[PDB]
Amino acid sequence: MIVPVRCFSCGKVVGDKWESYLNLLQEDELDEGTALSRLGLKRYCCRRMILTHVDLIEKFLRYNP
Amino acid sequence: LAINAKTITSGLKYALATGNWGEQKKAMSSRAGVSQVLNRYTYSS
Amino acid sequence: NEVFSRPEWMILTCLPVPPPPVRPSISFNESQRGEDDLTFKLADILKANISLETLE
Amino acid sequence: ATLKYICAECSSKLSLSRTDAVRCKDCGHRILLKARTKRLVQFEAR
Amino acid sequence: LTCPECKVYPPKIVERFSEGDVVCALCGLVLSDKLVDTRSVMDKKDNEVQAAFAKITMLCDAAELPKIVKDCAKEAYKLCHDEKTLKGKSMESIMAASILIGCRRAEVARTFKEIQSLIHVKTKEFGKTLNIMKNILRGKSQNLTYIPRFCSHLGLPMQVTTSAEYTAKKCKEIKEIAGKSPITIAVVSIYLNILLFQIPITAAKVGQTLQVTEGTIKSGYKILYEHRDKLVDP
Amino acid sequence: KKLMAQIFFGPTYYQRLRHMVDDKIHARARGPMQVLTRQPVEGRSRDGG
Amino acid sequence: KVFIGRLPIMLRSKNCYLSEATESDLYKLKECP
Amino acid sequence: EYSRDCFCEDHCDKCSVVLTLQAFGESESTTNVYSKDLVIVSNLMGRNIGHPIIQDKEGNGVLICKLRKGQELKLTCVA
RNA sequence: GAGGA
Ligand SMILES: [Zn+2]
Ligand SMILES: [Zn+2]
Ligand SMILES: [Zn+2]
Ligand SMILES: [Zn+2]
Repeated sequence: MIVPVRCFSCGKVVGDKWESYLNLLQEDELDEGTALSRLGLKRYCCRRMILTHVDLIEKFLRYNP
Repeated sequence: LAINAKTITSGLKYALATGNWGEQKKAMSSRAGVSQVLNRYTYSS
Repeated sequence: NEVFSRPEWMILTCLPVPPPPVRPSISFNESQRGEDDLTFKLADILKANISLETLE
Repeated sequence: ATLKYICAECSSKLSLSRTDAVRCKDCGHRILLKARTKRLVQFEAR
Repeated sequence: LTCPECKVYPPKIVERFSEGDVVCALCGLVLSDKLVDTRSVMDKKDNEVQAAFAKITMLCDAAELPKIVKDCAKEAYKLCHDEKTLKGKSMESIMAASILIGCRRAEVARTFKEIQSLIHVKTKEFGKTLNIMKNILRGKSQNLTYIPRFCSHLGLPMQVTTSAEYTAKKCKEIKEIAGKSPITIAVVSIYLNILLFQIPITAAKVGQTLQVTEGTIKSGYKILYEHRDKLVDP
Repeated sequence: KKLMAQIFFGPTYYQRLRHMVDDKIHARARGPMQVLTRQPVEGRSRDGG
Repeated sequence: KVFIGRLPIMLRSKNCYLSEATESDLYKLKECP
Repeated sequence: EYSRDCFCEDHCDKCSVVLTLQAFGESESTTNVYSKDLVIVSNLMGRNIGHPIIQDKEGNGVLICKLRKGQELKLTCVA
């Protein structure tokens, strides 16, 4: 659901990069290759963690109660 | 006046709920195996 | 065989009634106890036999 | 407030004795939720 | 079943069903070793009983009644099923009596007229039969439920229905010709609520729907307008 | 130390199937028995043997 | 005119409440789009 | 101190730091809940301990949870 | 129904 913290293997914190990642995509139109590299996710153990996340918690947030 | 709706109602329901395509009196002679329980284990499933 | 199997024994006249343990009574609800299938069959045999005695 | 049940549909509050089992009095619903406890449940961070 | 060792007259024992034993929770001795788990037409005078059963069942179908009401009526019929105090009574009067028995016992509101529309009982022999049957069952051993049925039959919302509920609740304490066959009181409370509202269900439709008097409603409404004082919740 | 052989290495999609073991582990040490045959009951959920 | 029986309805069949509803409603119905 | 060394009944200020968290969806839009919303309660005794690390340039740390409107989250933690 | 293997 929500971003995981701490790339599973690598351990690096990634739970904060999510917002900025989305921002780069929308406002900067950036390409997610370069987007990731901008956030510093060098090794793919973390790049995977971000790039492939799926943010279901959005669709959870739409049930009224 | 005096039409047994319960006939159709219950007949349809029972048949669906068990899947014995036949009659509620038909236990085994009724064809079965239709109407399973919608495996919802994983969206793709 | 003479002692154990004489052909007339191949047709029943008296009938043995297996005791409850062969046909135990499941109490699958707690006020009433669904009787064993055989017991129904026995009730049926007994009913019919009663009826035949009556009709005779 | 302290709570005893929640209407499922109206998502408000409610209280009931062994009386009725239904009727979110406003919506008159028929399904109620059991109004999460207050035991300050403990959790293990792992 | 007692502990030979501990020997307390009310034996504090436990059943360790998972082990299938029974233990003297005091001394620990096991008492019983293997615990059997169990968890998973004319020759019988039930000929008339089953005829009643079948007619009762088809009637229950027609009424769309709950299986609990069906069972209650079947049980009531089985409870009487024969008596001099019954003495015949057409075997349909008793059906209708036991049906109303089942509905009342399972808290289902049913009109004698609805039951008679189900079954030709002439309604007077039905009255006598239900009286005698009630008395028999009393030997053998709460009018609010009617409101929402008619609210539905007229297509009325739930806040309207609860307004009617509170009105009928005050009806008992508002003698000043409160009830005297309070079906009229229920219907006039409904009329009060609709007139409080702006619903085009004017008396004609409600009367022809519920088979009620077009005049007893206004007869009640006469005292109802005076009674209006004790009916404003919000 | 380095390994003498290099390693194939990369991400790959893996799906966790059901039936964790905690639903298979099962052990009976004289528990309850049936009615008909007085043999041990069946099914681990029912403490079977 | 005359009542008879009662038919089960396939979900989102033309006769189902959901058959045409939109997303936001679906959410309000607590029913996953 | 390691908790298994502090004799206090499971925690104290020599072996633990108590954090706490309250969030409420006051807004109409989604209310994010960031690590930075954590607040120390226990006394640090002047030990540079327990401020959630904020490498984020925007200043709010890890994204803990999201809140819609009425959803309220309120808990306390022990470090 | 389920069903793993
Ligand atoms: Zn990593
Ligand atoms: Zn409600
Ligand atoms: Zn003992
Ligand atoms: Zn301590």
